[PDB]
Parts: sequence; structure tokens; C-alpha cells
Amino acid sequence: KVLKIRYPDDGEWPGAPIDKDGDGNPEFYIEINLWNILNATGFAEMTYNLTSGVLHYVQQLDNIVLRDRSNWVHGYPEIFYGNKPWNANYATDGPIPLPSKVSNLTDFYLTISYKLEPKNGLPINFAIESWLTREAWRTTGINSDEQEVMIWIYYDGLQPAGSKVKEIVVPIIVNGTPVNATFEVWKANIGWEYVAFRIKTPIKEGTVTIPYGAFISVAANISSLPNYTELYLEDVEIGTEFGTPSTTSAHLEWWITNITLTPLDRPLIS
Ligand SMILES: [Ca+2]
Ligand SMILES: [Ca+2]
Repeated sequence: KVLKIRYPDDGEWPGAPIDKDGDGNPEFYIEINLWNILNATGFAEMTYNLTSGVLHYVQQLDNIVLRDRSNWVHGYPEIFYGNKPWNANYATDGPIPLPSKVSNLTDFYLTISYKLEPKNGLPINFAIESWLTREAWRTTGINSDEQEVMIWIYYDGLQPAGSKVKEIVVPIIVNGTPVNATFEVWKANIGWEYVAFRIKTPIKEGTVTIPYGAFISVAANISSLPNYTELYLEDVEIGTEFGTPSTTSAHLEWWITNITLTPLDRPLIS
């Protein structure tokens, strides 16, 4: 048994739950999410092997035209845990109770094993993203007084939105080795507040572990938003943004072979 979703054959917005114990509460949810592609030729397909646990993405898209060039990237094919606030999809069968208020959450490690193969110079990142919203069970998008936080652990040729704030150093684990890694902190106004942490030494494949609160505490600390502790950390999404307006061909393959969220006995926001 292999779960398969495919653009364009399954429609504009292919996606599916991953629900191992068939309890109607998925452990994860996957989406091809070509959200700024207006038209393209070719296909993108994601499969999830229900026995090996391997998620594999193959994308061969050409003649790409974007919905809105100012939104810059083409899409973000991804797997996520929690409530994704832009639609009715969710996955909450896991150890971290997302969505919950930031002020109520425990810290946790996020560990991902993956391997990226962008082709032909394609601008891409591998980025973890969370939305922070005033409503826990939002399904209709994001307002100007809410936040998006991204953590980029790989990039080539893509830059985050907005402007550079500072650099921080965060203890992470890369392929089993503790490393004090430097991230650039970027902050933008793009319809809501955006904060991205772009690592300075990108990791194209392997197993990387981050302490999630190191990043959410900085995003809180630098926010312009009012009543930040009212916000719900909705989800943790993991995927690859790819393309810029210079890109008309985007061929990419990747694999994610494990995602683990590990609770810690300390608050999320330090
Ligand atoms: Ca389930
Ligand atoms: Ca949702």
C-alpha cells in the first residue's frame, strides 16, 4: 500500500491524510500545494509508502506561469502536523497538542531525515513553517495581525521575504553531531508578519534536529504584533518552496524518510 497524490491529474489541490491506525485522525497530511502556479505543463507526484514510511516527491514542471509574481515562489509541496490554517486539512494524532497557545506549549525537538535533489540550478529551500493565529481552528487563511515563522535548513538561490534583522546561533544536531549553527533572521510584512531563520550552512541531505522554541522565542521577541501570547501555534509544515519569477522550468525530486516531534520538559517560549 502506497498513498499517491498527483498534479494535475487529481486536480488543482492534490492532498491526502496519512492515518495509519485508521482512527479518522491523521498523523500527518500531505499536499502538493503548487499555490502560486497559475498554469504549467508536466506533473508533480508525491507517494507515501505505508510500510517503509518513505515520502517521495517527483516534480517535472515546465512552461510555468505564476498567479502573482510578487508572491515570488511557485509553491511548497509539503507534509505537515497540526491544523494548516489555509484549508480544512489537519493531522493531530501526535505527541504535541497543536494547535495550542504558544504560552501554553511545551518545547519540543523536530527531527527530519531527508534528501533533496533540485535539478538544473532550480532555486529551492527546505523549510519548516508554522502559522500563529488568533483562532485555533482557522481554515480560511491568515490576517494581518498574525505570524508566519519559517526555518530554512537548506537553500540554493532563494532568499527569504523582507529584511535581515540579525544573526542568532542555535544548538542543533546535524547527522548526529551537535553543532552551534548560525541562522540569519529575516522579517517581512507580506499581508501578515513573516519571520524566517535561514541557516548559514545549508544541509542538502541527512538528519537534522532543531529545538523549536529557540526559533519561536526569537520570533516572539522581534514581533511587531500585539498580544503575541494570544496566538495559537497552528502546525509544523515541512516542504520545499521552489522557483522565483526567473524560473519557468522546475524539476525537483526529494525524499523525507522520517519526521519526529519529541516533547521537552520546558516551556516553548523561554
Ligand atoms: Ca490516526
Ligand atoms: Ca486546516
